[PDB]
Amino acid sequence: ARIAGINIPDHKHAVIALTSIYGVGKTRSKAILAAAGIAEDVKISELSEGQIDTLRDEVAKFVVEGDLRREISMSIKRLMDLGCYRGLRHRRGLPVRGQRTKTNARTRKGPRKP
Amino acid sequence: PRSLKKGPFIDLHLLKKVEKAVESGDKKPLRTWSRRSTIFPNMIGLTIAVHNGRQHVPVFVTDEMVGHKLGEFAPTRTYRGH
Amino acid sequence: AKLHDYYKDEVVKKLMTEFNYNSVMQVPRVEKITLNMGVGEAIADKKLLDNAAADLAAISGQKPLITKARKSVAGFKIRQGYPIGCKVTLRGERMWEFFERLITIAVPRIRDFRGLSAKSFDGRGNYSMGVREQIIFPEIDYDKVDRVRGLDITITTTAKSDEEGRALLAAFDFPFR
Amino acid sequence: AKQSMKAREVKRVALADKYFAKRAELKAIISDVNAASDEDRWNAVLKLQTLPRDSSPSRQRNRCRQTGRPHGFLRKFGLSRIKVREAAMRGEIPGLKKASW
Amino acid sequence: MKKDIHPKYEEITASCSCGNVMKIRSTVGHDLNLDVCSKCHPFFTGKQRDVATGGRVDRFNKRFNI
RNA sequence: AGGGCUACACACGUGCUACAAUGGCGCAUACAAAGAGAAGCGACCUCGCGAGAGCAAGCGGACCUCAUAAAGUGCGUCGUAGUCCGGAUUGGAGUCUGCAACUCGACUCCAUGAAGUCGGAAUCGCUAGUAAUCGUGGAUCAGAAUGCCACGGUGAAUACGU
Ligand SMILES: [Mg+2]
Ligand SMILES: [Mg+2]
Ligand SMILES: [Mg+2]
Ligand SMILES: [Mg+2]
Ligand SMILES: [Mg+2]
Ligand SMILES: [Mg+2]
Ligand SMILES: [Mg+2]
Ligand SMILES: [Mg+2]
Ligand SMILES: [Mg+2]
Ligand SMILES: [Mg+2]
Ligand SMILES: [Zn+2]
Repeated sequence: ARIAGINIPDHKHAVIALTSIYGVGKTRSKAILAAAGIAEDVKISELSEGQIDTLRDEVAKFVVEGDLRREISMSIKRLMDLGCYRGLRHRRGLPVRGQRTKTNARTRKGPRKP
Repeated sequence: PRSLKKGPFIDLHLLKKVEKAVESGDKKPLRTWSRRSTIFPNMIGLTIAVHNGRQHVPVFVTDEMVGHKLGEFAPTRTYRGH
Repeated sequence: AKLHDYYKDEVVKKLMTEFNYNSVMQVPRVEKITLNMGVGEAIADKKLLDNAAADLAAISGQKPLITKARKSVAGFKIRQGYPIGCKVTLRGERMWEFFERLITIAVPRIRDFRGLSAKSFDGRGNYSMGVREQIIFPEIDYDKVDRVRGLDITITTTAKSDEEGRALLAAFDFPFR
Repeated sequence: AKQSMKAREVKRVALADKYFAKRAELKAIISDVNAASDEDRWNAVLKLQTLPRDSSPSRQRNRCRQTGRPHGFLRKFGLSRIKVREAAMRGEIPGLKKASW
Repeated sequence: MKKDIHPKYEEITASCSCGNVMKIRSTVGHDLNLDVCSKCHPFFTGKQRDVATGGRVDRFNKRFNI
């Protein structure tokens, strides 16, 4: 339970545990476990060292937590330093893809100020 | 976005202006209205003035602005605050 | 060491020819590179000074000295002797190593890089730059950095004049827009 | 509708019909993979641009044939909602009765 | 120099996209795989005489129709 | 021609989605009604994880297509946790319509995985195939619905009384 540099949980099935990797959801998790050949309903606790090692290799073949953070943050910074419309929206902390901001922009603006 | 089978989009007048500028032009910013035209690597190093509704904002092309149309870098709604 | 040897042979001989000197030691040698970060927000975020010191340690393999306020300034709300910055001085092999690292790795990574400002001499042949983004330096992790803060660098040189300093740096293959 | 919306739509219809079967073949050229995409498709895109915009059927608003109202149109009667109701209750629309089920 | 206050300043190999590989004593913790270096930068050798392996080709040249 | 009606320190109305286990997910299996179609619906076959793409018949329609109904039933799992609840935001990669999808379309894949733990003053609908929920169709429509108008599936509780 030390895949990709995190401490993926015990007592959870393989899919649910590998969901905890920042960059692996349900689909990528099941793809990794299928490539590794293990049944999907078995806990991480009862996975042997070699099986965990091939899981680590496949996760490394995919993108990992800190790496994914690095590219997503550089893409955001790329938008900002281009100063496109999306760069302006990211800088301002307003919705970027064209939602209404007269109302319903709270998840992007934070709670109401006054 | 625009599909791959159709290729990117660019206004033909913009193509002619950019081609003329790169082959025999270092004079003046290219006054363009096509906010819908994708940026190609031909217009690198140009300083084109793109319309945003009332005036032409200058935008200087850089190595990374690739899959962006000219309107991405021209604001249309001035807003200071409240 | 590599660019040190390149200096000692090629730059020494070509500058000798360029300046028509009588002695070898008359060629501009280099004393040091001083890297400063005038943090100036430690008052708000005291831990920002620690972050900057660790950051400078990452660029150059030296624990920085905490530069303290020379005297109290009411305009900037600083007192006398308050730790308002960090510095590292590199001279010798570590100087040369940071020098190759900078010139060959960090400089081309500058965002929209159009060369360096070709007029940044004090007046007797010592050069200086200010880099806006620390991220240009490969030693940065970009994940354990709270703020994208810049720094400034000063190559202090034995050059007799601005032209001698510029010639030395050009022999060292600087951009010089 | 000012007579000018009406004239505009009339010329849009005329221009779209007079360029029809050219825009269609250009769309086919852009769509079909079997046709060369290097230069032929590119020139097709450029020509499709150089064709006047009003020739596109997408610029049809389907105004009312009588009052040129843009909103409330119905294709079956070719009339706005209110003119449909007026003509219906007068009896000029065949087979139309106030439904109730 | 002083002991047990400086960071680790081990040797690393820095390889970039153009095939330039250089050995440098630095403080990173592992080998470096960068992209742009002295030789493979436009301004260094020819402002309009360089080729890239990034945005000008990757996102575009695999998709363009010209 | 472009921009704006899509601007956002804020308030309000009307809705959709949730806060979960009467449920989330995977597999198998059932049962509708009512509509629309020719510069349109578009089988089958092949391809793509998918949006969808190529070829391509039938149909002016009790004949062909849209069109795999969904809730449900059984099988397993999840185990009361902000979780396999939530899918809001955000990056990358795309499909289609259209001259063009950046301002400013909808969907598809991956990843990101917010508030929300049943909601104060107050306040709305409904007396039965009604409320509640489940899905399907239509007009508008090149593309663009949680809206509007229709259609069926399950299917209540209560009405002492003024
Ligand atoms: Mg994950
Ligand atoms: Mg609005
Ligand atoms: Mg229309
Ligand atoms: Mg009219
Ligand atoms: Mg107009
Ligand atoms: Mg939902
Ligand atoms: Mg019929
Ligand atoms: Mg949460
Ligand atoms: Mg979560
Ligand atoms: Mg009643
Ligand atoms: Zn290189």
